[PDB]
Amino acid sequence: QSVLTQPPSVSAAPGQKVTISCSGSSSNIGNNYVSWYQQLPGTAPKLLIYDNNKRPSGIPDRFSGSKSGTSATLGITGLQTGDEADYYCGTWDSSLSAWVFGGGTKLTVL
Amino acid sequence: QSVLTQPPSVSAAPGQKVTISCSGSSSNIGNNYVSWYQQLPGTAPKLLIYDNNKRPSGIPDRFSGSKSGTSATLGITGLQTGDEADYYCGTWDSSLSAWVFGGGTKLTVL
Amino acid sequence: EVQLVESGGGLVQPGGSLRLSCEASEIIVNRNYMNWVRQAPGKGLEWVSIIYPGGSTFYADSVKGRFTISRDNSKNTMYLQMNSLRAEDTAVYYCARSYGDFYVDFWGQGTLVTVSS
Amino acid sequence: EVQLVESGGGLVQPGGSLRLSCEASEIIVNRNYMNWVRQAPGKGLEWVSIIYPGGSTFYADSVKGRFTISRDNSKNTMYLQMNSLRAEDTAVYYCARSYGDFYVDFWGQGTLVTVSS
Repeated sequence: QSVLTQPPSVSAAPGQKVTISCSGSSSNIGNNYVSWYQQLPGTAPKLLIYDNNKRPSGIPDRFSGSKSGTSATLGITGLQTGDEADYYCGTWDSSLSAWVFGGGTKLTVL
Repeated sequence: QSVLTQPPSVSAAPGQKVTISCSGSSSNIGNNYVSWYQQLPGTAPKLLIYDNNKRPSGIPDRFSGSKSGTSATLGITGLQTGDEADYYCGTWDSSLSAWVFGGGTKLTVL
Repeated sequence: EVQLVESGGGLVQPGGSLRLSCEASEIIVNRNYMNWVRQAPGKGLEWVSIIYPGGSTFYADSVKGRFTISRDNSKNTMYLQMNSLRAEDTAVYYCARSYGDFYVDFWGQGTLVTVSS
Repeated sequence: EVQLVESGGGLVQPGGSLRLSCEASEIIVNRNYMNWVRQAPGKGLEWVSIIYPGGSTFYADSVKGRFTISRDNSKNTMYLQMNSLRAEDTAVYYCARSYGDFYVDFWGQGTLVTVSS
């Protein structure tokens, strides 16, 4: 049973780096590539991070992505108000032959 | 040709018992069971009498049903205003293998 | 509460095709003997079709062959496939549960049907 | 400008059938690997279906068999044939281009879908 697990929420004040951890069984995230999407309210997911570290098409900087073993980590230096959205992590689970997404974090600025 | 015959209309004043007679060929009403339905205006038929005499689920009393030979009779002691509806008689015609209904009486209170 | 609600009724051209549907709650359409009966405005309930527990169907004379009754596998809902309509199919179809072949205990509200251009 | 616009969303009865459609501009749907993903209100994007350049399709577990994805010959537009709906198909379907199997680059605005009477 593989569906990546993500904390229900993460919150920090502006100026404090925000860390989000997506963990899943090594069937899909230990052998394939994570990718990270941002969903602003009432809009459509906007790709944020791809291929386990990269930052496409000039996304606002300080957005970082890393992969450690069977987990993936997103990082934002400081907690800006505009960054408030839902964050999802997606990998191609070959065992299920299906895209699998995380629970989604409600990032709230303190 | 079996389709039970029912008078086009029956009318009585309040306090006078109302009798309705459904007559048909003994192919369907002499060998099977009559049942009697009431259709209030703009609504859906509501079962009134079943199995040739019975009165189901606490229908308002004084409603009576009888079967004599090849005919069936419905009776209402008095003619209350609320009872105004259309009345139908139905039997399972095995010769046609079909439910057969009567013409329907327009009960009007005088 | 017991209830049967039917949808699928509206204007349609002669020779058209419709899927009227009967939705059953508190009751299970895959068991109780279910019936489709009709009444043209100013007319008398006429038996259209009865579906037995065991899947057997019965249809009237005027409504033979063109029509079809069916019983969903899991949706708890029954459907009439009305095909090859004519002028005498103007109706207010009702779906009704009938203990055996003896009497029709529960009647749905009513779904108009019209055959005109 | 790149854009994907989807239509076909509205109220529908359980067991109904819809043809949602994905219209592609600046891009060519008969080549880029296109995907249908969904998100019920208060829920998470769930992969519904991916169409490959070569015509091959993949569908999720819950959405297997009932559904179908298709790629128009000349209209530059893709379509989902949704059939045999239930309660868990209430959604805001999106169509999205996905470089390979790695990440979903472009997302359409969103087309509500409701399963109720």
